[PDB]
Amino acid sequence: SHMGQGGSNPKFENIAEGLRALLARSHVERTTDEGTWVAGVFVYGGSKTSLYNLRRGTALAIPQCRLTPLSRLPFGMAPGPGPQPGPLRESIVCYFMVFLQTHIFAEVLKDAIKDLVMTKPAPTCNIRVTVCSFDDGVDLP
Amino acid sequence: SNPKFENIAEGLRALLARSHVERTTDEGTWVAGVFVYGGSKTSLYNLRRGTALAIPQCRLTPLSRLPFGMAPGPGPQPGPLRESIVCYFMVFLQTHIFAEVLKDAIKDLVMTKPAPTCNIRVTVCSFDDGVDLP
Ligand SMILES: O=C(O)c1cccc(C#Cc2ccccc2)c1-n1cccc1
Repeated sequence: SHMGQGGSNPKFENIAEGLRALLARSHVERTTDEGTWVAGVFVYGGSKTSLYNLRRGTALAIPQCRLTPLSRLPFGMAPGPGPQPGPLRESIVCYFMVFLQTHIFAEVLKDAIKDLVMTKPAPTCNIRVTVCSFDDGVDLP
Repeated sequence: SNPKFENIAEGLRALLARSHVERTTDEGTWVAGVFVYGGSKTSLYNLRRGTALAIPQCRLTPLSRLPFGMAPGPGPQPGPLRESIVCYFMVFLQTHIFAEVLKDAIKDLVMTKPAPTCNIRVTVCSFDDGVDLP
């Protein structure tokens, strides 16, 4: 496998290679004729830097997907203090979303991310992922 | 002190008044939501502020940006990270049944206004395993 100068690669490149290896196990549909964005993977936690690396590596590994920027999650029960109404207050936990054209590929990618981060030290192993579904799709521009 | 956000909240409340479905569960888990996008950045912001006031039981992301979809023609397709000028936010909810009601209310609310407000789009979404908001 390719090795960068001095015997190392950037974290996002190694993520891409790990994802490629896991995804090669699954020959599931990634696109449809209609090309609608009906499924997704919602990825959060860890730390901002770990999600940054994961997001960059996901894009490198999967041309068939589309990604949001990194953003932040609100709180669950009992939000922290702030001048805005509770529903708007931002935690320090970050997230990003992956949009996909098939529900099965979302499942495969969710499982790949879970398997990959379990091999990394904290905080990367604390990244969480769930598949999501969009009833009417998302009409990406 | 914020008449614009309060007016949006009042309009949403009037539409939501027609339903009495449960907005919370004993489990308390964030399993459904609405994904709101388009319009303009400012119109989405204003809706987000009004939603927070009308629905204390929801949680909201900040505004963010959508990537591009498919490009017509033989290529090139956009890279997965490319960002468009179209914004979105997510509403997290404890029940799918109320997600459906909120989707209908947002659609009915924004169609009463001129562009760009009326170009706001909304779809129900679901999270297979929930989202463990902190
Ligand atoms: O600021 C925006 O663009 C905007 C975004 C979303 C919703 C509204 C509204 C409304 C509404 C409020 C009361 C009754 C009927 C409709 C909105 N808005 C408010 C004034 C002009 C536009």
